[PDB]
Amino acid sequence: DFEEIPEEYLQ
Amino acid sequence: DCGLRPLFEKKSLEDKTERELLESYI
Amino acid sequence: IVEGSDAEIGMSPWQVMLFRKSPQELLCGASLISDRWVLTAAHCLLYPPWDKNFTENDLLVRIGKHSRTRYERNIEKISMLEKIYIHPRYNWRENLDRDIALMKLKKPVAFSDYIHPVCLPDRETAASLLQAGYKGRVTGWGNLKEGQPSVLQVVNLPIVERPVCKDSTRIRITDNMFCAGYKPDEGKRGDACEGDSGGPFVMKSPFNNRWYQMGIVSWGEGCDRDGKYGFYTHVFRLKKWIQKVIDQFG
Ligand SMILES: Cc1ccnc(CNC(=O)Cn2c(C)c[nH+]c(NCC(F)(F)c3cccc[nH+]3)c2=O)c1F
Repeated sequence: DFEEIPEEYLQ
Repeated sequence: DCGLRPLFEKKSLEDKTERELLESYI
Repeated sequence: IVEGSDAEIGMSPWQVMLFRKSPQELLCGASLISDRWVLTAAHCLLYPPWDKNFTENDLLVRIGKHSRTRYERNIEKISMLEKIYIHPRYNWRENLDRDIALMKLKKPVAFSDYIHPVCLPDRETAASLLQAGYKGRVTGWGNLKEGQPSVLQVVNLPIVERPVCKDSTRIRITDNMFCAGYKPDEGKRGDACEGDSGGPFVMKSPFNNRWYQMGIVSWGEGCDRDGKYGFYTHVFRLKKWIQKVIDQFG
């Protein structure tokens, strides 16, 4: 149940 | 500057259970 | 953490969360020792028995957090890994001896009221503080029972005599580990648990008031079981390796 972290980090 | 917490040691405030630690260092 | 309590804001600014990209999930705890380095347990990254073998591009480091699942905007900082270094003699085949690993961040993290590095012990500090009976502190977002906490948990545990550590398990204990926790007749409880691995075991020096990381949450048999104790990687014993990696790779 983790909150979506910014895509700028997942890139 | 390691090991000195901005919100505690730096302002001379203690967290609620650190005394338990120091009390055990007899 | 089992039988712990909610940590206060800024109580463990060196606490780091190892976060898996996909599926997004908490992997382990870790600690900040400089603006560019993070210390954790090697079994968090490599453990063939469970087909675990993560690479730099598989994980993210989240620093300055308090809430386990929320993205703490303007507070926490997320960072990528440039390189991972596991102790060449980490023994995953038998007893997790030398359960330690260093991670170099791609970019330095700026310190703040919630992000600050912990100190590494020197010979003298280790000698005087690492004694049976003396209490240390463990922190993590791991399970509350052998479910999941809302915020970082904390627990203070006493270091236990080596003979007692040895006589509580079948596993071969080495000089690179120490165990901690209360004895069945001491009344109080507490222990680390799944999810807490790689986290820091710290102590506050009564000499200079600084916090030092003496151990890394390594392994245990169950969580908070009577007659059992948690085992931690002996940080000072392996400092020679830590220093080597740091001044040799940046
Ligand atoms: C201190 C502590 C207390 C409770 N749980 C944990 C979580 N740590 C782990 O799960 C690490 N971990 C791993 C990877 C494998 N086997 C574990 N326990 C089982 C065992 F004690 F029999 C053992 C220890 C070392 C090697 C093989 N088997 C263990 O504890 C703790 F780190």
